[PDB]
Amino acid sequence: FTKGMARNIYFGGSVFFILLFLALTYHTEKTLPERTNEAAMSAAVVRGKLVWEQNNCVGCHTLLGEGAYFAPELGNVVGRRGGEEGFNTFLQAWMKIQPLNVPGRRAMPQFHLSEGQVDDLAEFLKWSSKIDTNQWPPNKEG
Amino acid sequence: FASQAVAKPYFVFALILFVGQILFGLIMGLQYVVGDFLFPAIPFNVARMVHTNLLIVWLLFGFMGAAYYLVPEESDCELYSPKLAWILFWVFAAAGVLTILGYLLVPYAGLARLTGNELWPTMGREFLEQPTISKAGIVIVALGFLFNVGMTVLRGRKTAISMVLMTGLIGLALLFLFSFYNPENLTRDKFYWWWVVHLWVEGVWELIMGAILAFVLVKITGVDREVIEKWLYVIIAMALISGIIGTGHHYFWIGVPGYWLWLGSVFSALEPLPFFAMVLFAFNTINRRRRDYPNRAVALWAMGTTVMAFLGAGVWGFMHTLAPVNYYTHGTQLTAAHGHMAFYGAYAMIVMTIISYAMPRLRGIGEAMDNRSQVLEMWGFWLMTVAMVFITLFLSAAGVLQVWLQRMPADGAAMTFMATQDQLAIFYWLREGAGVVFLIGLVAYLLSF
Ligand code: HEC
Ligand code: HEM
Ligand code: HEM
Ligand SMILES: CCCCCCCCCCS[C@@H]1O[C@H](CO)[C@@H](O[C@H]2O[C@H](CO)[C@@H](O)[C@H](O)[C@H]2O)[C@H](O)[C@H]1O
Ligand SMILES: [Ca+2]
Ligand SMILES: [Fe+3]
Ligand SMILES: [O]
Repeated sequence: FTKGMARNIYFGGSVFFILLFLALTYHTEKTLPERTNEAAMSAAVVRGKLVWEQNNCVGCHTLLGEGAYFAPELGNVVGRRGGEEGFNTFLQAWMKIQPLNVPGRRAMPQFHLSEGQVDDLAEFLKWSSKIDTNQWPPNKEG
Repeated sequence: FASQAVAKPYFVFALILFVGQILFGLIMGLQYVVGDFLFPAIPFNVARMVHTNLLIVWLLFGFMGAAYYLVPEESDCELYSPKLAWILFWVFAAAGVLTILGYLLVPYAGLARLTGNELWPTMGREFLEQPTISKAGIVIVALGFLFNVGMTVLRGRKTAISMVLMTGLIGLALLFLFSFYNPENLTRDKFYWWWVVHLWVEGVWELIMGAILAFVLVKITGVDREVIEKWLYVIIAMALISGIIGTGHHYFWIGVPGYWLWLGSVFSALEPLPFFAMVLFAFNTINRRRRDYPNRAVALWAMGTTVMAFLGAGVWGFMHTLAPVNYYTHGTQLTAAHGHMAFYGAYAMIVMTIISYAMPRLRGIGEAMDNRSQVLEMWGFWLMTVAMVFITLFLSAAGVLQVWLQRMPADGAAMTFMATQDQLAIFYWLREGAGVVFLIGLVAYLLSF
């Protein structure tokens, strides 16, 4: 069991699994349009992503459980606050009342967002909840 | 060799930045429980990106330093250009401090305007909060770096250590390009985010880490280079076997196929192996020494690094890598418990290990410090190492209770996010204590120079 043998397991066995991975992604990236519902991915859903990106919501929150653990999960906040019909109006009020300023409670900043910005946000968050996320989370609370 | 003293600044600035990291840790740690602490001046999300971007930045400075140190010795020739090594340092260090101050002095949406993210949107993703310009800067540096130490291996000996280390570093910089690809499709975005984070920390960085450990074990134990380099190749092979498909453990609940649940859970079960090898690798070679080494701390660091990495990455990694478990823990204080030990045990400790080796012989003190500095390093070691096992325990507690209250019950019995967080408060205070002890232990470690 020489140093030439061990060095080849690393060389060959990794080239194998890179391909297998890259082959595995190629397939996966074909199923995406259907699992994510790319039809429903309007320029609103997309502009909403950028608002999300631009104010670093992920630095307090999680989205499909990825992010920061300071504030609630938001991939499923729709079904918790007014559902698909009443969610936007909610986020509208919710974004402009921050910070609540109840002492010693975790704060959210005021982001000075336009109603068009907050609406795309809502559209982005709604589209996100309707992604085939293999039945995650367990429940409504995130 | 004499050009190895360009690794000295890299090592110091790494430790400087390492102190910045722990402070902002401590702030956030407190914001958990005193919600409006430093609000609205420094919101939690700003402290967090400073905390984590200091970690990622001080680990690179730490990895580069190690290469600037150990690649001359391995190549049996002087560094290709010590001019470059210093020019890059200052660029990188300027680039780092500016980017950090950007987070701190301007509102993030403003910083996105200022640096003009609209043209090339890459901001606002976890660990990749830096402006595009800053990423570009990091790549330039990482290219200058690669080239400089890349040439040194060509014009000199080609030991396995030096080769693998170059692979890991090349691979580090390549994968970091995916920080520029920022899909409009959220699930597409997440898929390719894990090519940066996971293939770094569970693939390509394990080569960096392994290589340094092996380089350190050659010098302090005096064991045959030929069995060390053999063992090295085993550990690496096991890393890329388990880890490349093992990526799938991040692909459960983000909107990609369910077949990843099997693939990710099967291959991830294997990812603690490399780490288990690492401890056997340390313990044997350090146990069959042709040498009692004048710096007793290095041996402690090398053995500890391998254990802590096994506990954090391996054990804590396994505990929640199985889709059935991961489902209830995904994005919980448990995830934070693991990340902390796994990052610290693997990469913080390995940077400190090689510093503990090379620093005296970068100041020309000797192979070791005197007995003062040595019993301090080792005090620091233990305070920090033991501080962090508590940090992970306390947070593991939170995470388990949190799964209990919020995650497992069905709609209605499931307690609210912000309501369960109130139950967890004690653990979070205990964690702040552990965090303080840690800062003490870092200061102990730091006084040993
Ligand atoms: C884009 C920049 C952001 C969006 C969109 C949202 N946030 Fe936050 N957030 C934070 C805290 C501490 C709370 C809890 C508030 C309380 O209960 O006192 C929240 C809450 C929300 C909610 C309501 C979710 C629910 O189910 O109750 C939504 C819809 C929401 N946030 C959206 C904190 C922070 C924070 C800390 C510095 C940041 C940067 C953001 N939030 C950003 C966004
Ligand atoms: C010592 C005191 C420390 C404190 C008080 C602290 C606190 C924190 C906090 C509050 C977060 C954010 C939690 C959230 O997202 O909601 C965090 C994140 C993180 N910290 Fe620390 N930290 C400390 C030290 C460390 C150390 C020593 C490391 C060394 C490796 C480290 C690595 C990380 C990493 C990787 C994250 C991102 C974790 C994730 O997303 O899962 N931290 N820390
Ligand atoms: C030194 C090596 C490792 C480091 C630094 C590390 C670090 C991290 C970090 C920081 C996260 C959370 C990031 C985020 O969501 O922002 C994470 C997630 C995770 N890690 Fe690792 N890890 C390592 C090795 C491993 C090992 C080897 C395994 C499997 C045995 C493991 C299993 C997991 C799992 C299952 C998650 C997902 C938690 C979630 O669902 O969000 N990790 N890791
Ligand atoms: C070594 C083990 C490797 C196993 C790899 C394959 C794992 C696939 C198993 C399914 S993953 C996940 O499991 C969940 C059950 O915990 C399943 O949840 C089920 O029950 C939940 C309540 O308990 C409920 O919220 C869901 O709507 C219900 O579908 C979930 O669907 C499934 O994706
Ligand atoms: Ca996270
Ligand atoms: Fe991983
Ligand atoms: O991971």
